[PDB]
Amino acid sequence: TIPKWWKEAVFYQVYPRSFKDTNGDGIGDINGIIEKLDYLKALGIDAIWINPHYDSPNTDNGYDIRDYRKIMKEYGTMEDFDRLISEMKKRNMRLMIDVVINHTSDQNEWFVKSKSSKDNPYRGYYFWKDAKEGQAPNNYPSFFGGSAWQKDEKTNQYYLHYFAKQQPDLNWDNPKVRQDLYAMLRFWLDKGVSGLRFDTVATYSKIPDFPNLTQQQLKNFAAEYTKGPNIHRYVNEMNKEVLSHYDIATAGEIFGVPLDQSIKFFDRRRDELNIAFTFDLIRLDRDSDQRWRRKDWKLSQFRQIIDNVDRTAGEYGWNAFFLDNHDNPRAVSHFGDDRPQWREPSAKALATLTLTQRATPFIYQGSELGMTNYPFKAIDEFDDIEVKGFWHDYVETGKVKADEFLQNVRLTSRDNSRTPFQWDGSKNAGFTSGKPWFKVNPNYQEINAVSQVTQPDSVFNYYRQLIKIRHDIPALTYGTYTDLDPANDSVYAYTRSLGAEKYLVVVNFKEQMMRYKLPDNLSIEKVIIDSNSKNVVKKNDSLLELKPWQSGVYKLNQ
Repeated sequence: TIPKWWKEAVFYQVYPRSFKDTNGDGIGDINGIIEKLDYLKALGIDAIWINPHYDSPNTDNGYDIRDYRKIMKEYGTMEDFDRLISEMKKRNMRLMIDVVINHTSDQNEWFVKSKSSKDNPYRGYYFWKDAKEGQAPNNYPSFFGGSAWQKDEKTNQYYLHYFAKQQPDLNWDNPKVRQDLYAMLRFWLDKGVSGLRFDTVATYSKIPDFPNLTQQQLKNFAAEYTKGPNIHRYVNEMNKEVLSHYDIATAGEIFGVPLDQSIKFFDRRRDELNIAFTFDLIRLDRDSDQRWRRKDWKLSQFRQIIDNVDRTAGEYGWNAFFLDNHDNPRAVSHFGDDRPQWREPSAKALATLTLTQRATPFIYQGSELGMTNYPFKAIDEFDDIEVKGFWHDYVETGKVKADEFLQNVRLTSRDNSRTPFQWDGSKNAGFTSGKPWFKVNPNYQEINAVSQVTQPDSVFNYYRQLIKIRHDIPALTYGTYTDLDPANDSVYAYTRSLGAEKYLVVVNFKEQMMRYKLPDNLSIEKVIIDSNSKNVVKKNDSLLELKPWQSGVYKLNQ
């Protein structure tokens, strides 16, 4: 085990668009982030990861980049960006930015030139192909709807886009492309950014000759897209030519990658990436074919995935741990219980799990307040292009009924985590003086930052306490992870141990009071923290009485 600031750091993810608006146009901006750095510092955050801040038409809210060297108009200036880095440095905070290089906006200069003629120098920066019998080159489907091939009538060829048609994929097989991307990365790294989070990092390498996908592959095509024969050669090349020249932390969003193949991206000996962002846990209850649909799950399934993810990282890799982010529903709604009676306690329980895993924890803006999913009714209330893609492919084709579709996307939509951060009880929760780009959840009157910061028993302050505890206990970062019983669907319990120091974490996922006898003659030395109190725990206790959703951390004897 080697110590790294990024293994011990508590990260906080900021979705600029919905964090804090400072000029009344309804859109979060960089000055808003700077304005809240003291709030985050009080919380105890060590580093901030911000979603795409580059010039973009926003077909995919920042993930379709028109100019990699320019700040998105709505977010501010290069000046604001440099100030953010500086104000953060002052507070001993490190900044991580989002690197979106699997594709670019179709308004990106390289693509504008690329589509102009078959002989343009930049034609090879993307993937162009002739029709096949007047049809698309092959049967590749797009994550965002319809075919992954878009016809261009000027040149009579189709271009590839795994995501939106406004997001053409870059030709990593072209050396000039890699070199230009490396140059772009150095531009941002030389400004002092401390980390890079790579968006869909495992799809850079395409399949030679683009052969059709089998009928079966069509039901799980992301898995086929991550089989590029040169993905690791490329990630490692990027490490040698760029990454290795700076003291930074790199996270890889390995979308589509099976857990067994994940280690090749993060084994420290391979010189590729540092922190793994896996989907196994966060989308454990998601259908792999109809990717918008959810199904029931049990704690035993949840904890069994955590154990597999932990063992796969093992000795040479490293994991990030999070239960929500901008591409998923809210943690308290998804993994806890967001009803009025259980929201705060279940929220605190997820907080406990999050800050005590053998991994870098990532907290998503607003989840430290227990923000919940938004009550979307009609299909036109969603903003997400992904949602619209699913709606077209599944509802407008008559494959699935609108009501059943909506029942599911209300539970799985990325938009659930994109409603404006709830700062206070004023109009629009204090997010903006204008009109929010996306509607604010009505529950902000009950759930807001100003209210919780001064309340010692608040969700915000529970996170603050847990972040302090993790900072104070090496075992909680580096301690080995052991699940006391992977088949238990009621009480989640595990130990974290480093040398002679051993700690226990427990969460009663049940709505009923539970008595839990510890195994292996384990006994309690002292309570580190617990959501309860009045639930007296004494030295040498080996039986815990847990109230519904109760949770806690204890130091064990020996």
